[PDB]
Amino acid sequence: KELLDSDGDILRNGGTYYILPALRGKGGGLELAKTGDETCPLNVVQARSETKRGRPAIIWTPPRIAILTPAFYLNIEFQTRDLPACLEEYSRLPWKVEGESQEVKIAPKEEEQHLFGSFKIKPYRDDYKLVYCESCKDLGISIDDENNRLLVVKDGDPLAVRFVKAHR
Repeated sequence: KELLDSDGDILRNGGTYYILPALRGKGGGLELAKTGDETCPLNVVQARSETKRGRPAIIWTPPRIAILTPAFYLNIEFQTRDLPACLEEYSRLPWKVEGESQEVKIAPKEEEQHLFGSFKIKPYRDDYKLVYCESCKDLGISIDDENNRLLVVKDGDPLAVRFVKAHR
């Protein structure tokens, strides 16, 4: 039980991966979406189409070690290629759970001293789940009024995922 990407390679500290659903039929990989009223796509969501792999995420922990295990506290951030205009000015797109709403959002304006990695990746059935440590709670999907598949803290109904190397 190492954390493995879909090829069977151990997840690398600082490696870049698509986060894809382990199960079929409910949507595709994780990406960004504009939700509610915001003019900028700040919510982490699951793509509605099964065909979409979404946006690669860089996953890393401050310890300067080569690989990741379920014991490490992770920063997760979206890779920044091909961004909409309102995000182009940022070089980093860190995931951060919004207290009260429990939505996973990116926080590109937050100052670095206020950003830390609170996620873990855990084995889940035959693949993986993401958890957020506030003890740890599963990340899952909550559907909003416009049918966006929001990634949110949802203890006990995790989104099953696997990690695919993002080549480029």
